[PDB]
Amino acid sequence: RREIKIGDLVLGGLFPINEKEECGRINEDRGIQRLEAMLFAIDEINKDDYLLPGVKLGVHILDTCSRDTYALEQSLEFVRASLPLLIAGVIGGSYSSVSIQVANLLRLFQIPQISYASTSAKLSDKSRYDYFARTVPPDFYQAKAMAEILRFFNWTYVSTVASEGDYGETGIEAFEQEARLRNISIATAEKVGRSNIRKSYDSVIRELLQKPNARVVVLFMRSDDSRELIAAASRANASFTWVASDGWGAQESIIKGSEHVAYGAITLELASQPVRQFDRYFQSLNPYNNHRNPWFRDFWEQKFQCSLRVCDKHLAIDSSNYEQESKIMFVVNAVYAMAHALHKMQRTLCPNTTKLCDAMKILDGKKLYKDYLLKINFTAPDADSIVKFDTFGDGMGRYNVFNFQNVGGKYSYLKVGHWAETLSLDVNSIHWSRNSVPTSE
Ligand SMILES: *[C@@H]1O[C@H](CO)[C@@H](O[C@@H]2O[C@H](CO)[C@@H](O)[C@H](O)[C@H]2NC(C)=O)[C@H](O)[C@H]1NC(C)=O
Ligand SMILES: *[C@@H]1O[C@H](CO)[C@@H](O[C@@H]2O[C@H](CO)[C@@H](O)[C@H](O)[C@H]2NC(C)=O)[C@H](O)[C@H]1NC(C)=O
Ligand SMILES: COc1cccc(C(=O)N[C@H]2C[C@@](N)(C(=O)O)[C@@H]3[C@@H](C(=O)O)[C@@H]32)c1
Ligand SMILES: *[C@@H]1O[C@H](CO)[C@@H](O)[C@H](O)[C@H]1NC(C)=O
Ligand SMILES: [Ca+2]
Repeated sequence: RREIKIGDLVLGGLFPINEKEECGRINEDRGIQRLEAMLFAIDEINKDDYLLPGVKLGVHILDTCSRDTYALEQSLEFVRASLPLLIAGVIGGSYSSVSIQVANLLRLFQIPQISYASTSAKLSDKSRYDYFARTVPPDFYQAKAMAEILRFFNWTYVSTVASEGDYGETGIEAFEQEARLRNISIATAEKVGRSNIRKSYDSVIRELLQKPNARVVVLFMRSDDSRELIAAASRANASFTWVASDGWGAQESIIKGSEHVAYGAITLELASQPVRQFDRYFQSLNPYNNHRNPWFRDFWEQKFQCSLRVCDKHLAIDSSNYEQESKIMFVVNAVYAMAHALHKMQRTLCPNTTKLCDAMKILDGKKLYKDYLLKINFTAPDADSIVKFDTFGDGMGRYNVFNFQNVGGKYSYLKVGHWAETLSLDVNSIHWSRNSVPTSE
């Protein structure tokens, strides 16, 4: 159990820095990189003369270990005081089950919360999650997006595999409704997960195979389940055309060591433009300059398969081993959205000072969330670039459609489409099959 404690007002941070003894493997892109996007954002605001000057932001950043129980154990730190550092708002978590588990504790103490990745439609329930907001859309849209992809290609008989829990179940139920409207019948609907209600990944692949007419299999699954289902498929000589949600997205980790069985996959992911300034930041970090991050050496030891095999002192994060994670944009926006609301509240309460006046000493969370956090700023570095929340505190339903191919020896994810309110595709760009040399024996 490590942490990042640094400010006049402090922000809580929650990231899945670790994965599966249920913490033991670093999450390089969705963990380490995301954490550092919050650290970059806090340094940037703390230098911004126009946004929140005279009020320096500090942090309390904690690991969720990709589990809601761990996340809740961790979140007690942000509320121990109200039972030493006084947390204004919480940035995180990533995963919907975590974000839900945290929101349950944080609403009791009136702490605003902003997720940069939790897409579960369950979180749009403002009666229940009255202190939660997110820079991402609900999966009501992603399900409609995927349904529309099937409709376009006339995928009339498909199967579904979904993760149990707060992301997959809600996810696939919307898909099921969206499919029903577009005259799409589900061949087999299976569910995967830790509980004893669920079949094995090998049993699920068998249920998909025992339905030969369904070549397309829709996935509303987490990354761990996605990696496991793909492995079970490889272990069965099963070749399906996967259409997967952001849980899989454009991630190499899911497909690593099982490239052949996933070839021709169509994965979604939220529409984002890389924050170029952050590219310079991350790349500048190394295990000798970055002391503020307690997990950074474990990350560095992992990414480079060496010890601190011994690492080379001259090693660096660069274009040869790095590409900005798809949702980094959303991490920065979540930090900035929090910072803008605090600025609005201060300009009201303390108009004759930049500083945190007597009127803003005891923070009113209910006022901070409802009267302020529902703001409008142009995303910090054309028209759909403004950070805002709907009445339910959700972000905009905008997605990029990807295709898993072999460009010429190197496996990668190519953008083949987008979803705004309607769908668009570059059909000629998509590769549905592996370019495998014929066999003559
Ligand atoms: C998807 O299906 C539609 C039909 O629902 C295809 O469009 C044509 O629709 C007219 C309707 O009067 C038919 O007469 C044509 O025969 C259809 N074309 C074909 C080739 O089936 C549409 O082309 C299909 N699109 C894809 C990409 O599969
Ligand atoms: C396929 O889905 C459509 C959804 O609208 C079903 O409804 C038809 O919609 C068109 C709209 O242009 C109408 O002209 C038809 O009269 C509708 N059909 C009926 C029976 O209401 C459509 O029925 C579905 N396909 C089939 C063959 O049932
Ligand atoms: C590894 O353990 C878990 C546990 C729970 C979820 C997942 C998971 O992969 N969840 C996916 C879907 C997600 N949009 C969501 O959870 O709401 C965020 C997406 C992302 O962060 O980019 C994860 C993994
Ligand atoms: C700011 O200062 C002026 C004195 O010139 C005072 O009248 C005004 O009430 C002050 N505003 C607040 C909210 O303290
Ligand atoms: Ca500042």
